[PDB]
Amino acid sequence: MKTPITEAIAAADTQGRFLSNTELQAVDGRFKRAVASMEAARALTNNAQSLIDGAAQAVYQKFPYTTTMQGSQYASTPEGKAKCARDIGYYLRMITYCLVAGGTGPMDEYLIAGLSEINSTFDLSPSWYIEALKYIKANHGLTGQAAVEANAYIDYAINALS
Amino acid sequence: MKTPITEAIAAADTQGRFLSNTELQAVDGRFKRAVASMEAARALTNNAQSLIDGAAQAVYQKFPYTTTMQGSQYASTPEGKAKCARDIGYYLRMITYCLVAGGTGPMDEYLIAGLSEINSTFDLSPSWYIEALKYIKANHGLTGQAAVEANAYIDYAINALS
Amino acid sequence: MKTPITEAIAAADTQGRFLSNTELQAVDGRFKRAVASMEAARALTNNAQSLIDGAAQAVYQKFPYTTTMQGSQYASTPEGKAKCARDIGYYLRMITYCLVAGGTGPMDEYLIAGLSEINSTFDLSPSWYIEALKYIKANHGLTGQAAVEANAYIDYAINALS
Amino acid sequence: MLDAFAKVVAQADARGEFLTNAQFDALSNLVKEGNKRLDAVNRITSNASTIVANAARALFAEQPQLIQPGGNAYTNRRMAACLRDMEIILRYVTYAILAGDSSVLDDRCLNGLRETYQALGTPGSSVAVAIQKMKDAAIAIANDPNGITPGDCSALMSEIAGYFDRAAAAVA
Amino acid sequence: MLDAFAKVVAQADARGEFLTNAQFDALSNLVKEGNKRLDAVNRITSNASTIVANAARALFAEQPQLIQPGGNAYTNRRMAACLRDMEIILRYVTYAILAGDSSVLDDRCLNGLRETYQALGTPGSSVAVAIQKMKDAAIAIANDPNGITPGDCSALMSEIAGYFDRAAAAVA
Amino acid sequence: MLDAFAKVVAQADARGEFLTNAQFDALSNLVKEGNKRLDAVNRITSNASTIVANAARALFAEQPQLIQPGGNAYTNRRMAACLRDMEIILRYVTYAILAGDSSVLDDRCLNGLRETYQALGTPGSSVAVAIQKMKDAAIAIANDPNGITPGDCSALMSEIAGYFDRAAAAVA
Ligand SMILES: *[C@@H](C)[C@H]1/C(=C/c2[nH]c(/C=C3N=C(/C=C4\NC(=O)C(CC)=C4C)C(C)=C\3CCC(=O)O)c(CCC(=O)O)c2C)NC(=O)[C@@H]1C
Ligand SMILES: *[C@@H](C)[C@H]1/C(=C/c2[nH]c(/C=C3N=C(/C=C4\NC(=O)C(CC)=C4C)C(C)=C\3CCC(=O)O)c(CCC(=O)O)c2C)NC(=O)[C@@H]1C
Ligand SMILES: *[C@@H](C)[C@H]1/C(=C/c2[nH]c(/C=C3N=C(/C=C4\NC(=O)C(CC)=C4C)C(C)=C\3CCC(=O)O)c(CCC(=O)O)c2C)NC(=O)[C@@H]1C
Ligand SMILES: *[C@H](C)[C@H]1/C(=C/c2[nH]c(/C=C3N=C(/C=C4\NC(=O)C(CC)=C4C)C(C)=C\3CCC(=O)O)c(CCC(=O)O)c2C)NC(=O)[C@@H]1C
Ligand SMILES: *[C@H](C)[C@H]1/C(=C/c2[nH]c(/C=C3N=C(/C=C4\NC(=O)C(CC)=C4C)C(C)=C\3CCC(=O)O)c(CCC(=O)O)c2C)NC(=O)[C@@H]1C
Ligand SMILES: *[C@H](C)[C@H]1/C(=C/c2[nH]c(/C=C3N=C(/C=C4\NC(=O)C(CC)=C4C)C(C)=C\3CCC(=O)O)c(CCC(=O)O)c2C)NC(=O)[C@@H]1C
Ligand SMILES: *[C@H](C)[C@H]1/C(=C/c2[nH]c(/C=C3N=C(/C=C4\NC(=O)C(CC)=C4C)C(C)=C\3CCC(=O)O)c(CCC(=O)O)c2C)NC(=O)[C@@H]1C
Ligand SMILES: *[C@H](C)[C@H]1/C(=C/c2[nH]c(/C=C3N=C(/C=C4\NC(=O)C(CC)=C4C)C(C)=C\3CCC(=O)O)c(CCC(=O)O)c2C)NC(=O)[C@@H]1C
Ligand SMILES: *[C@H](C)[C@H]1/C(=C/c2[nH]c(/C=C3N=C(/C=C4\NC(=O)C(CC)=C4C)C(C)=C\3CCC(=O)O)c(CCC(=O)O)c2C)NC(=O)[C@@H]1C
Repeated sequence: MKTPITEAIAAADTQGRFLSNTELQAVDGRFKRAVASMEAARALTNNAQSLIDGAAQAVYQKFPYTTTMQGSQYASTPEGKAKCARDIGYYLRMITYCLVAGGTGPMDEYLIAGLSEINSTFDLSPSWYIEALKYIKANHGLTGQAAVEANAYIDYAINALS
Repeated sequence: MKTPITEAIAAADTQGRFLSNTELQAVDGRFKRAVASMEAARALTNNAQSLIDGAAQAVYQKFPYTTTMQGSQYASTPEGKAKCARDIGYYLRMITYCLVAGGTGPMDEYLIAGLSEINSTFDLSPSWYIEALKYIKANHGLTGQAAVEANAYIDYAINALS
Repeated sequence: MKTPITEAIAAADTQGRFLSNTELQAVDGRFKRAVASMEAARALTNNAQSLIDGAAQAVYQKFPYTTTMQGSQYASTPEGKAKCARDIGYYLRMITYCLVAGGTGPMDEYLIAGLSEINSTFDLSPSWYIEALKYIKANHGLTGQAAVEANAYIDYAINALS
Repeated sequence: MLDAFAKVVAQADARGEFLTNAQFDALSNLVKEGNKRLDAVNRITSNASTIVANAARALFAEQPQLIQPGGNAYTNRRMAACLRDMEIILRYVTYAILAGDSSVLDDRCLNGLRETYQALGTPGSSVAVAIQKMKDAAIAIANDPNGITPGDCSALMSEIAGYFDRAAAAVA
Repeated sequence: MLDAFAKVVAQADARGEFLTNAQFDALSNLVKEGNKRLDAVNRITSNASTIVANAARALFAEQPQLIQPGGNAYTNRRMAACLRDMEIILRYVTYAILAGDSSVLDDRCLNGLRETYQALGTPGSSVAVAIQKMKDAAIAIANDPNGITPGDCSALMSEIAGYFDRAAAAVA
Repeated sequence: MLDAFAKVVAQADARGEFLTNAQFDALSNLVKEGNKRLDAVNRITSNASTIVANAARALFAEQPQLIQPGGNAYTNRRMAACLRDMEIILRYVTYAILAGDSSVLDDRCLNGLRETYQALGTPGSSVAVAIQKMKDAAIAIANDPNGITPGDCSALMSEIAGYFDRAAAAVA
């Protein structure tokens, strides 16, 4: 998995050499940012439901056709809304993993890779999830760096969906 | 083994893709030619002996030195003529396999590959077999496409021997 | 291992071909030189001690600091002189292997490869051994080709240490 | 690889004999039925994406454990890998249909597959279910009476089912 | 590979749940102790050559059979290879210290190592002794109170000893 | 690989000792016999094609099953492969003769050969017969008294027979 620490090690390992000073400086930089990133992840984790449930509706309110339009890939049926809420948690959970791991690695491995094929195959509209994300970016009531770091992974998630 | 059908598949397989329309058209083309090619193979198969035995002599009549010239690689001895008749059948059998399989693949795999080394090592004169082939090309009493297809593999066999 | 004979074979083997005349001529050349090289190795082997022990002192007499300077990599202690005499034998033994095998192969494989790392790691001064070698080059009382061949591997050993 | 004709040739060559009348009649029969074979390959090929997708939804709805966190199809990279496998199997199956012989399917695709999934932790019995789901989807699509000249195609559909079944038995 | 944070993330992902307070406290604790980890990596790394060398002399003096003609460390190319191995192990150990997880060490270095030495005739138990010799050299160097801000570092040194011990147990 | 001299050097190095008088006398003896060795390599090499061919005819006439349709030497590509193998073995044998040691033969050619033929269905016992046929052809050619300075060469021919026999025992 990609993290500032693992990249550093991969770089020295590919050259059969011991870690360098610059790489050590990079891990220190990662530790200094760990503070605000960690409290961001804790905050988000403590406001899962209000964010998840709040994100769910923010997408039915902008894509109401998904509310009753017959089709398994829709939130017309209760299970459809179950699947949907499940996916929302997945996204929120991933961004907290990024904040925890100091990078996108977690989200790249578990969610981004194969994302397009998955959405294409099961006919899921990327915009649905993007609305979810825009709702979380403006709801997590985070400020300072904590908010700064979170929004970073949020936007990053938006890109990959576009 | 090489056949119009297998080549088509190899082409799509090397590109990890499903079969294309052109490839499908190629197999159809192969099926349309299958008719005359198959009856050619049946005809030849029904006139094995008369062709084989007739081919044998057509080469003793042009290379009589092989009739008594001492040397295991010669038809001087009865076993030498046995070996020789055996080889003739091999050739006839192969051309029918080509007509059956819609291509040279059968003859390339079982007879052409290593042909030169085999003739060099056991001291066999390519001309012997070529005379055999010229006798069959003018004896199989085939007409129309059936004859057309047969002669194709016959000439092809001549080339490889030259 | 590298020897005039093995190189010849490696050359033909890398080309999947039988040995050539030139390669055969090379082995003959090796056999002709074998005479003087072999008697050189026998001579040296018969005057091991006088050469080894004589080589040991020729280096304490030029590097007396190694006589009592505290440090395991020194001949200050008796075991230090043991190690040292051991190493001297190793060198003498190798040059005789070269004379026997008609080349440097023996010395390249068993002693030259990793030489620098070994001397660096255990803090051994290359000059110590080089003094040893200069003493043997001028002590083996060899003359003619026998001496010529020996000196060749001796100098060769000096290079690698420089 | 071999196709129907090549296999018969290989079987005859090993006996050093010319084809028998039963073999000639058999190969000639396949040719006469050629159009149907081409229609099945064309129809299954044109719907490949639909067959895989519908079969995937079917499998996961039937086996919800696979899509649970920590199951072999969780995460988008594993799901993408699973959908890909299903497409690989299907692709090689269409290959065997066009050839009238399962060699290409066996040699390029089924050989060693069982071991590969065992080493990854991927449940083979579950791959078989997906392969079976595609068989039914593919067959219904290939044997659909709409938009095609009516005729018997029951021999071909059995041949096609055989290949799928043969693929499922190589990983079950 | 994984680092301390990544492993916790992977353990949580497999359960499809967000980190618990105990996991957050644990990762935050590692961060607060960050400087010490960096000092240990930096100190062990800067002395790598000394640790290997001293450990080598120690091992061979303790096991004189290895340097006897015909033993696995005789000849300069085998000795060079042995010193190299010791450096490889050490290098990967420093890697695991910087990451706070032994995955890189296991995956790139320990996996299959036992078999590799058995196939070469190299005595694994002897490699372990060398690995143990380096542990003591490295730890004394990393936990030296001179030239560093006094503080508790006893948790880190146990973690570091674990990695070395874990490397020795993979070849003993 | 090793040659006669190299092997003796390797045996002495492993004991950390200089060559003994018996070893010196032995290597010097080989040198004195050098011309004969060169004549055997040169003679076997110049006739390589004849040895292989005659041995092939001999083997197949003795074992007609191999050239029957479906046997391992049927078809020109398999026969070409068989003649090629015989040439490969011979080539490596001449290699061992020139070196006075069977290492190159063992390491490049005999190692694993048994398994290779078993995996292909090629009968090892039959390869041995071919190898034995070449031994007799090669030896008669190398020890022929015509066109060469008369002398004892009986030690060399035994050494040469050993290599062939050793090659046949690796696949029988
Ligand atoms: C059985 C699977 C279904 C069925 C098949 C069926 N198809 C045909 C005839 C044709 N099929 C084609 C298709 C192709 N020809 C090609 O060269 C290619 C490659 C580009 C394709 C895809 C064609 C041209 C024909 C003939 C003309 C036509 O459309 O009629 C038949 C008739 C076969 C015959 O020749 O006698 C049949 C029976 N019919 C069914 O009911 C099954 C559901
Ligand atoms: C335990 C192993 C030993 C010990 C360690 C100890 N170190 C510190 C503090 C610092 N260490 C560094 C080192 C680095 N910072 C970096 O960014 C890099 C990469 C280039 C390195 C190598 C720094 C900068 C500090 C802080 C400033 C300082 O020197 O004091 C501490 C204090 C830790 C803290 O922040 O509270 C301790 C305890 N101390 C011991 O007694 C052990 C033998
Ligand atoms: C035993 C195998 C048969 C036999 C051999 C025999 N040969 C010689 C002598 C010579 N052989 C050569 C050949 C070469 N010299 C080379 O440098 C090369 C590489 C290009 C070859 C091929 C030569 C030059 C000689 C010496 C001159 C000569 O021809 O006499 C001997 C004599 C050996 C000796 O030096 O005392 C013998 C005995 N003799 C036999 O009867 C066996 C059938
Ligand atoms: C919610 C925003 C809307 C909605 C969602 C919906 N999603 C699915 C099915 C799937 N969703 C995923 C997504 C992921 N799987 C992962 O492992 C990860 C990373 C951890 C992600 C992001 C996948 C793979 C599927 C298919 C497999 C499955 O069903 O579990 C459905 C079901 C579609 C169907 O059954 O055919 C639905 C309904 N639908 C809406 O209308 C919301 C607006
Ligand atoms: C889907 C129905 C099920 C499933 C599949 C799944 N497969 C893999 C990984 C691999 N699959 C293959 C198979 C092939 N590769 C080929 O080239 C061919 C054609 C010859 C085949 C048949 C291979 C080689 C792999 C591993 C290498 C790779 O990932 O490409 C995975 C990934 C497992 C992992 O990441 O560890 C999965 C998930 N999984 C299911 O749950 C379904 C039952
Ligand atoms: C003698 C000239 C001086 C001297 C020598 C000394 N050498 C060592 C240690 C080693 N020497 C070697 C050398 C070789 N090993 C080989 O296998 C070969 C090729 C066959 C060679 C040339 C090696 C590997 C070592 C280290 C391993 C070991 O101790 O055996 C020492 C010991 C150093 C120590 O214990 O730390 C000494 C003292 N020292 C002198 O002062 C002489 C002038
Ligand atoms: C030293 C303490 C002991 C010792 C070591 C020794 N090792 C080898 C040979 C090999 N070691 C490895 C190990 C690795 N290679 C790697 O890339 C990695 C990182 C993933 C490791 C851990 C390998 C692959 C080899 C063989 C290939 C090679 O030589 O590079 C030898 C050589 C043995 C020989 O020449 O036959 C030796 C001597 N030997 C000892 O006596 C010590 C106990
Ligand atoms: C007949 C035209 C003349 C003739 C023939 C003759 N041939 C051989 C020996 C061999 N022929 C082959 C040829 C093939 N083997 C194959 O597998 C195939 C493809 C299916 C072919 C074409 C081979 C391999 C041999 C050698 C092995 C064997 O003997 O079976 C001989 C025997 C030579 C000998 O015993 O030394 C003869 C006599 N000879 C004539 O004079 C005719 C004009
Ligand atoms: C001849 C006397 C018998 C015989 C031989 C036969 N061999 C093969 C195939 C292979 N032989 C080898 C052997 C080597 N390859 C090498 O590079 C070396 C030198 C290190 C050796 C010794 C190999 C690797 C193969 C397989 C790969 C290939 O074909 O090149 C065949 C082919 C079998 C087949 O096509 O399936 C045959 C027929 N067969 C006999 O009946 C004789 C008893």
